[PDB]
Amino acid sequence: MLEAKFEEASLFKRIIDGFKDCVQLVNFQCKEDGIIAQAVDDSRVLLVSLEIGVEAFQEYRCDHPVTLGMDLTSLSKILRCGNNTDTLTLIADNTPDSIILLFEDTKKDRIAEYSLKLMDIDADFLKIEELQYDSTLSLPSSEFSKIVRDLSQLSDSINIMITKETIKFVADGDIGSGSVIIKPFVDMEHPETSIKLEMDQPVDLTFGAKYLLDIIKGSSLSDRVGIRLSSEAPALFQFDLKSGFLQFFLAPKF
Amino acid sequence: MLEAKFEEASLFKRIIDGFKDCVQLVNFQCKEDGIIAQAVDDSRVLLVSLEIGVEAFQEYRCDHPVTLGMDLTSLSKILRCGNNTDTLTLIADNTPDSIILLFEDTKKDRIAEYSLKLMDIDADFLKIEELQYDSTLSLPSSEFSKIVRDLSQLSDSINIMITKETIKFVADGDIGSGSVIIKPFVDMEHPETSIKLEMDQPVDLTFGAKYLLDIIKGSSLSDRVGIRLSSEAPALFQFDLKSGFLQFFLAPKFND
Amino acid sequence: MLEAKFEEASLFKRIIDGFKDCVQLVNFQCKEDGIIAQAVDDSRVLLVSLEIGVEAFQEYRCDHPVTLGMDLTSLSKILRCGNNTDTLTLIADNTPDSIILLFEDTKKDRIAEYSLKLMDIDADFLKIEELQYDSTLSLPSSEFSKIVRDLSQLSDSINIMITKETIKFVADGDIGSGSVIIKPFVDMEHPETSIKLEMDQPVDLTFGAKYLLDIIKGSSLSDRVGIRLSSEAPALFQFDLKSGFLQFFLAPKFN
Amino acid sequence: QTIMREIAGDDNSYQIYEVNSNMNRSKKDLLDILLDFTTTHYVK
Amino acid sequence: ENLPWVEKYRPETLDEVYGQNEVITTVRKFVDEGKLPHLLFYGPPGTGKTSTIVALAREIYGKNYSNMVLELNASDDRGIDVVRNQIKDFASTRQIFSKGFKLIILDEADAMTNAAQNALRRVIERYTKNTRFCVLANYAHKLTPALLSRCTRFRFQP
Amino acid sequence: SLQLPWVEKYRPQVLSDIVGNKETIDRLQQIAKDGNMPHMIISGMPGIGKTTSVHCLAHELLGRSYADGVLELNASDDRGIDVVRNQIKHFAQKKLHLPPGKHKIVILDEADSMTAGAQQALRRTMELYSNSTRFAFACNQSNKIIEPLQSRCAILR
Ligand SMILES: Nc1ncnc2c1ncn2[C@@H]1O[C@H](COP(=O)(O)OP(=O)(O)OP(O)(O)=S)[C@@H](O)[C@H]1O
Ligand SMILES: Nc1ncnc2c1ncn2[C@@H]1O[C@H](COP(=O)(O)OP(=O)(O)OP(O)(O)=S)[C@@H](O)[C@H]1O
Ligand SMILES: [Mg+2]
Ligand SMILES: [Mg+2]
Repeated sequence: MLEAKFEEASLFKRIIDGFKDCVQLVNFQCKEDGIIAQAVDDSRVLLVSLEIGVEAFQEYRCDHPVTLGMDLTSLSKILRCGNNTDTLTLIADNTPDSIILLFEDTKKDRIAEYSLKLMDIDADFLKIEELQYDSTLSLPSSEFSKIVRDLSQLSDSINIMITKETIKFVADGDIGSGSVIIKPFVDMEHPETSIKLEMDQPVDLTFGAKYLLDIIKGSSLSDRVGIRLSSEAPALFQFDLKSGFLQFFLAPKF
Repeated sequence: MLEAKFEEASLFKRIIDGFKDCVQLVNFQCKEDGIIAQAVDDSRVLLVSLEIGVEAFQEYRCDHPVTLGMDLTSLSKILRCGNNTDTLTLIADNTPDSIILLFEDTKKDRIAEYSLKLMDIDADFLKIEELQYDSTLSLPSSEFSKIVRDLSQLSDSINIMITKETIKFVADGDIGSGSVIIKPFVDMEHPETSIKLEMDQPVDLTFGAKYLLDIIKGSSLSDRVGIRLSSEAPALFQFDLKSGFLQFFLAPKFND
Repeated sequence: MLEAKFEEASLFKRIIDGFKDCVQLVNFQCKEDGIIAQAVDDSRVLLVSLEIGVEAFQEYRCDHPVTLGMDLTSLSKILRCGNNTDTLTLIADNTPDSIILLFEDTKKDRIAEYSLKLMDIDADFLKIEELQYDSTLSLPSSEFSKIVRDLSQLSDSINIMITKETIKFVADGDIGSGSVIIKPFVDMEHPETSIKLEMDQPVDLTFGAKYLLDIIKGSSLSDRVGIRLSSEAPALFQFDLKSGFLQFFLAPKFN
Repeated sequence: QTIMREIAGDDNSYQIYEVNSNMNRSKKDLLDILLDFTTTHYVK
Repeated sequence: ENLPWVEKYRPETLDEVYGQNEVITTVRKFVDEGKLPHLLFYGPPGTGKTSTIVALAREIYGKNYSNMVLELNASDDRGIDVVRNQIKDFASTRQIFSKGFKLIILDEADAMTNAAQNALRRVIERYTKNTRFCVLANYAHKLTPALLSRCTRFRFQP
Repeated sequence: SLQLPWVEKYRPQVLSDIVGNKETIDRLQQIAKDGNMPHMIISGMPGIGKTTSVHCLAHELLGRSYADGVLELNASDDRGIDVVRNQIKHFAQKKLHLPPGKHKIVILDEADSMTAGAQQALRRTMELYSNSTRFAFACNQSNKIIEPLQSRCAILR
């Protein structure tokens, strides 16, 4: 009933590990245009959204929408058995009680099959809480991962200020303080690294250090990350890996 | 206030490679002639003294003395993100409260600055009680590290014996014994691997495996290590540098 | 009272790495003809008996026979110190207490001498006799090791088929089955890659995969392995050497 | 042991894997060894 | 200043310890002779055992006092294993020192158990040459007699 | 410097100089002279000469092989279950050549402080390796040692 073959199992491993530490139980509703996964964290501060296109699959023949609820820890345990030159195929029947994760090798002498039961999570709806964002910026994800990890040591709360078209991170700690400011810089010899910025309204948002540490885990997906900040709407942290979409929503702590 | 400029960024990493495990917290005393630091371990066994000269500075100004303490773990945690192309730059203000290090490249405008708070211990001491030693010897650091690591599996005590015109390492343990003897030789084709020695008094003191392994792990700091041995006195382990040297005081073990 | 000098440092390291993972206690029995060591795994399934002739040493005195019983792990840790460009010298004495290993070199200044305390082991000496096993074939060690490694992941037991001059390894599992069939042949360009076979009666046996892996760990000593099996006698895997041999005695299962 | 001497008739004929408390009786340290001893034959 | 007088008026030397005279004279004889055996101060609280021994240790150990003594307490949140590790690490080290004879300041030994006291006396046996022990207690009936036989027993009176 | 105390300066180096318990001392002297040292648990009040007696017995039994034939386990060194399972077993498995009648010596002073599990693991390694090494216990209280150890030793009161 469902038969989608991944281009490479490493892509699936990375996209699963991107939000593995954030949430635990997710629902995979797969449609004609692709597969979408949405869930909410226990503390109701974090919202996770997934969207993988059909062009990243070698073969895709899903002919009806179906929701796939399945845990992430056992999924990680299953995908840990994959190899570098092994493709992953997802198999579901008309009455899905178990999902077959079949691994195919270039040589037909090695076939690996793994099956797991389905979980029934009460799936929600697309928030569509997204509203125009005051500031948009893009920068390579590694630098923000390092900056977030360094700033989380100083304090449990990190403030982001984009006033006067300057990207600055402030985290006032009990025993210390820090301030890193990055100006919009565009490089021509290395298009991979660039700092774009568009300013409409001043932004002053404070997030949690643990939440941002969970966010920065998915840095293995895309070279650069686009950040959308709004005064009222939750921040949009989108990873663009060119095969699928991964966006993270964080409610500001007031 | 303080401007410490490093032409090569790897120098600080290959210096703090020895510091990252030996002492938990160290303070840097910055003077007009360079940066010095002295630390004592928790068990007060090993004393580590660091000296940095002006030669390893592109530009330097330290007109007023600076008391700068920090954690080495966080120092290395900020340091490992430095690339081989960017240059280093240490900046401090009047009565510093947070050290900042700057990364700058030459062909692209890549600026990477990071803020690190300072650790206050209220403990600062410098001492040089005695200098002359009964034996003078030097050997490659890689060979010494290999010998120590291979002899560490047999026993926790290593006896570095200096008989006439030879070096002897003795380690007796439960599973067996080990004796590694090396003679001073001069390789004129490759002087880096040459071993030189002059002797005044016999040397028969022992050491500990863990601390001296901590000593040998810093072999990346200098391919040649200077060894100072003298009776009734702790040893000195010197690693050569273009602007200074990093030296260790490792205590002997009571034997009778 | 012992003085055996290997012509190269890597030979003894390789020959002790050949059977290090299966047994933990080895009983060297150095005598006048050469050094002989026998060892039995802790499960007493496979027996490792090693024989080395006098021609494998630069010099070898051994005026009186003596038995040396030591642990694999400590010996291996001692040899891991020695560089490959060295000449190991095995030194012992009458009524052995500790074995002395001397690491000489062309550069006499860099020389190392090590000592290892022996272990008190009660050897269960066995009479190894050349029995009339039904099958006898010799195949290159690399191909056998690759086949065993490939078939290990499919089943815990490996089955052999020796019938009508055909070599087949069988590994059947729930997920699937893996069979490799190769025929005997002689190659003039490379005789070391040729396949040899001499049967007397057909044999069908099954052995564990892990023990086969432990056997093929020693495939770094010879380019070809001699296999002599019987319908009732323990499997004999012989790794030929320049001046000796290393043979493994694998025991069959029940029924 | 006396029963083994009686039934076998020789000291070396029987083989007993005597399990004591001086080693570790953990699953991951002895499981495969005991299965191998109880599954295959003893070389003699 | 604004501090409790208990630590303000401690005797900086042996001369300001009043009341007890025989033990102080024995200490002065010991320092004049040079023999410093294992000592054991016990008695009612407040007699000045800790003050006497800290005065002794300071007037012997000058400036490297802060390094070459270590003040211990059996009742802290460490445990028998941790105190044993601390004693072995402080005794079997032979650090950068001008003069040897390492001193142990181990207070409140009345709460020490039999096994801990046996370990302490065994460490005393093994490291007598380099380290000297001056374990401090308050009641002599709560200590095993094997520990009493290895220290110069000095009773303290009110 | 320091003066040697008379408790250690005049410590008897032989079993003959030790006074008290004449029967046991004479039997220990006979055992040292002949050989075949038995397993015993020396029990009694502290300070009566048990550790000195067992040390003198080990001296007279071995001689020059004292250093490599005796493994002393006191309260200062760790004596946990891992110690009994590894180092005592290795010392028993050690191949040391002795004149006939003599055996390797394993002394566990203040054995009353031993944990129960370490004693439980100790009985099997002393029963199996009784042909090469012999154990010697010296504890203040004999009731702190479990019954299986007393069943394999001749308790000395
Ligand atoms: N003989 C003395 N002369 C002067 N001051 C004394 C004398 N004895 C005690 N003190 C003081 O009384 C206080 C008691 O301090 P400590 O000597 O530490 O008490 P202690 O006698 O060791 O008993 P404890 O309860 O075990 S701490 C300190 O302030 C001492 O300076
Ligand atoms: N009968 C004796 N003859 C001579 N010296 C003795 C005698 N009994 C004890 N000693 C000495 O008194 C001291 C006591 O030391 P140990 O023998 O260790 O005491 P112990 O009897 O083992 O009891 P401990 O050690 O408190 S558990 C040593 O110096 C002995 O030499
Ligand atoms: Mg006190
Ligand atoms: Mg005693």
